[PDB]
Amino acid sequence: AMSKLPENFLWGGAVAAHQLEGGWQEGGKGISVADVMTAGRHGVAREITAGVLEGKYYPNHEAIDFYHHYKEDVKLFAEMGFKCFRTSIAWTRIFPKGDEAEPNEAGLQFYDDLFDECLKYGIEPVVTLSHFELPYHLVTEYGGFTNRKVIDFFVHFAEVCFRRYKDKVKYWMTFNEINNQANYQEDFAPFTNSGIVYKEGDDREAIMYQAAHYELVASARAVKIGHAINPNLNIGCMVAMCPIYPATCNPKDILMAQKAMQKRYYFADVHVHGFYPEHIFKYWERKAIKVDFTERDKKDLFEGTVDYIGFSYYMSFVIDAHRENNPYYDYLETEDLVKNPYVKASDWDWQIDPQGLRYALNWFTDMYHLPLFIVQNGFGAIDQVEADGMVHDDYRIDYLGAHIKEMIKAVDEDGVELMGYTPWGCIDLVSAGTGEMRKRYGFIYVDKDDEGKGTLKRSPKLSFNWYKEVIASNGDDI
Amino acid sequence: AMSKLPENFLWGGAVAAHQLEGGWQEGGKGISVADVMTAGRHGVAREITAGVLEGKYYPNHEAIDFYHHYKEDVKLFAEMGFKCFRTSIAWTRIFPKGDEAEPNEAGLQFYDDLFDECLKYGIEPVVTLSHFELPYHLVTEYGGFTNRKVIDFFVHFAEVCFRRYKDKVKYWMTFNEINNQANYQEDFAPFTNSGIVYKEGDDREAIMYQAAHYELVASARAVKIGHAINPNLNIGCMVAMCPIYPATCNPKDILMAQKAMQKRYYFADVHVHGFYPEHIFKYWERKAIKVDFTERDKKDLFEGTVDYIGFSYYMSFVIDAHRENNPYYDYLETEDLVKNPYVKASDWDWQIDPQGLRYALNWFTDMYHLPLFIVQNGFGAIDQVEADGMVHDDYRIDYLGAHIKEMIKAVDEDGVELMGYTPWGCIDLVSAGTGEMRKRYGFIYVDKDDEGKGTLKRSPKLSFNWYKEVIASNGDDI
Ligand SMILES: O=P(O)(O)OC[C@H]1O[C@@H](Oc2ccccc2CO)[C@H](O)[C@@H](O)[C@@H]1O
Ligand SMILES: O=P(O)(O)OC[C@H]1O[C@@H](Oc2ccccc2CO)[C@H](O)[C@@H](O)[C@@H]1O
Repeated sequence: AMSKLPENFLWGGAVAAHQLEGGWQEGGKGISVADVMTAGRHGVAREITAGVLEGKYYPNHEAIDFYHHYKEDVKLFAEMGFKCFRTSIAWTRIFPKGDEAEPNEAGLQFYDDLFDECLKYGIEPVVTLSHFELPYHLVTEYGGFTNRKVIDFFVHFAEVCFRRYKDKVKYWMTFNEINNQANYQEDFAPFTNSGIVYKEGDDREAIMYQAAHYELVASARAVKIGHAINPNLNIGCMVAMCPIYPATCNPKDILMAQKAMQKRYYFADVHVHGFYPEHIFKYWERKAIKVDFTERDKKDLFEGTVDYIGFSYYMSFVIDAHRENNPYYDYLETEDLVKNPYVKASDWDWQIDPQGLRYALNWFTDMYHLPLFIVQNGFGAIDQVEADGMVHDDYRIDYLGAHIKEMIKAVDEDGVELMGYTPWGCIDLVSAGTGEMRKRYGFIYVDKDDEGKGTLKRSPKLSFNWYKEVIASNGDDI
Repeated sequence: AMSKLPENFLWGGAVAAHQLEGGWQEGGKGISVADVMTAGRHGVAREITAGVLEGKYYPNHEAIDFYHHYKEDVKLFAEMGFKCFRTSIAWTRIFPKGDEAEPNEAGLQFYDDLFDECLKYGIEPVVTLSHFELPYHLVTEYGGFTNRKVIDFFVHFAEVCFRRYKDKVKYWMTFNEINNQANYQEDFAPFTNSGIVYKEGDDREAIMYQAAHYELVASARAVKIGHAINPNLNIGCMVAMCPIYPATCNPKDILMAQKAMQKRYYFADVHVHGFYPEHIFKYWERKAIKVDFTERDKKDLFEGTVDYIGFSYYMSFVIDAHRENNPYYDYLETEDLVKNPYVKASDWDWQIDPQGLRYALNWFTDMYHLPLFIVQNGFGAIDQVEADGMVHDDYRIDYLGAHIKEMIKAVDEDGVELMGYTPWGCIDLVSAGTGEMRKRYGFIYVDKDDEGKGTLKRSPKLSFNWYKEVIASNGDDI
């Protein structure tokens, strides 16, 4: 009876290798998909270049040089009182090309040192095996996850990590936001989830269902392998959770929303229940989508269901039936969505809806009854440095706080099993969508701009002590 | 490849004993809760009288005398080509008082004859064990299902039926629309689901959670007993399914709807998963609701989950956050609901929303992945007899047809497991809500009015042959 959350609640901070590490060549790090994505801005898309071209600016190359400053940054984290720290093991640091019979020792010891650093301070590593950073070689030589071969490659990588870190890392996830690729219209998700370069004329949708299937099977094989290595390992899936509201109580909107939820979260059904929902098979029929799906796959999936559901939450969506010629209620994320009139939004147009997080949490609970883990939540905004040399980011404090409250009501009032809560980008890093430094998520300001300038000096923002106090009060004082 | 539904799809018609049988005293039939409910009209409520008073009119007493005319009526059913016929075994015909050590033979042979009649014609009986007709004695002497004793009484009744009809009836359900009592404000549901007479000052909500719990346990014990008697028996639950839409995409409405769905369908969670959702326990805490819930209950529930979900569908609801002083998002079915602007409605104000049936079907599938059975759907309307001596009820044909189409899209496009489809009140009978004859559901017109007059002659309506043809085309020709 100290607070409303469990005593061992896992407060932390989350990042991803390719977004902060830098030293993209150190250790012999192979070149990854992140490494061939140039910078952009709100509105302007990143360019996926055919290799590393001259004249282009690749922000992930240096990022914030975490690769060298990790001892300092971790000290900062422990100073806020992190109980956990989430990041990914850069696939490119362990298998630079991807097809190697042997893992890279420089890559492994590096993470041995990183986890060691966390553990010194009482911080529990939370590790994501694939986070938008697969070997670019795998893309050009195999076509990414459209090749069944790439499954073994991933499982190979996963077992190595599992065996190496079996006594260090308790919490794992396989594929970051695996369901992002439900949007197959734009190139981003297909490229970052699955290493898909689309060629002109391709059946984009179809190519992505097949890749997702391979990854689902790969995830399931890893889960089984990881448990055989250490049965205590908690291995969860990871889905991006953008709840999808019906615009109105018009039955057509209702059906749009339900159908879109099914297409956006069938991935979770497979991770959790171990089989595909029928509405996916029916749909593949209607669209003559052919999937290479063996009896063996079926067995693997059913056998490799997850321990818990990790997920990100930043916003919610609205949908309606406005689009013509759509009698099957297909879901086009680039077309069917509309703005929610009842909510504010960030300068990147990301809608602010704390209550949605509560909705999300109840949803997963009712659907699956598994432990849940908010492993990404946060607010991207422009920071100005006040005269006292500190960013007074109360806007960021507001966002996170409102979300923390809703998450607490979910545990306290609603009874969801929640493992912990991990704010995204706890230190300023390179954004995923645009490759911007100026879209900052951090409790820690890093002096680097989008033209690549700055000392890379770390300074705490206002929200640093605020959050330090949230952790200390285990949620009582927000 | 004959049609869109499975060859063995179970088309039928549904009724309930107390609503058509009559002969409420024949066989020594004990007096039931139906038997003490007087008539009413749209707007005017039925009176639950303390016993059978003089001067009051009890329509269920005679109803349509099905008890005598069943041989004729079944012939009518077979003429439409029913593959199944659904009704309830009148608890009062088997255990008139309820507490007897021995079942009533007159009551049993009666149903032996009724099922025999169906089977002659190739019709499969579908039986509901409790449908708003428990012994009134059980109410006055035990307080209905607020007494833990009444569990055994029900299980006793269920095993008798199971053993008697083990080779005759393949499809069973335990408690009709068990979740109706989520509305504990008005007296109807608590009285008809659970035999609850509220006394002034009572904690209505609390008294109903306890009764529901007893019934849930009773259902679970019966399921287990029935399987031990014949492992082939399909024993499903039965829930009233009124989908609950958010009025708008305002997050508050969203949360209202989700919370209301949880309170209205936790019954299904218990039937299906075998345990209570945590949000129910949390809620009982907040409201200091105490439930007598033993370790043994827990074991029974987990052990007595259902084979399939039977359900009724007539309409959908809309909800919003308008009501003040409601920061916990409690659900009051008498207060929180609003009209759906995008749909028409019957003269009893029941909203017409076929698409909702599709929503319903997808909902259950996604939540539970069990076979489903639409065992009640229909349209109550005033019938006028045309000059040719037939009711031209195209309004009724319209309603059912639209619903059949949506149900077919669900199977065909969405891939739900649906066992069959059973229109409600396939022959005109006494309505549940108001006790009216004039609120007609039938393919078969019965000449009896609400003042009790008429020859009780049966005549087919326009919709008779229409439906006969739906069955023959197995859904192709609607
Ligand atoms: O603001 P950024 O940097 O564009 O995103 C934030 C973070 O959210 C995660 O998910 C997203 C990434 C991009 C767009 C949307 C989402 C949310 O569904 C992503 O997995 C992270 O890698 C990313 O950095
Ligand atoms: O039109 P009536 O006769 O008032 O109802 C129709 C039928 O629907 C069933 O459910 C209902 C009964 C009454 C009100 C609403 C519902 C639907 O949720 C009931 O279980 C039947 O016994 C009943 O006859």
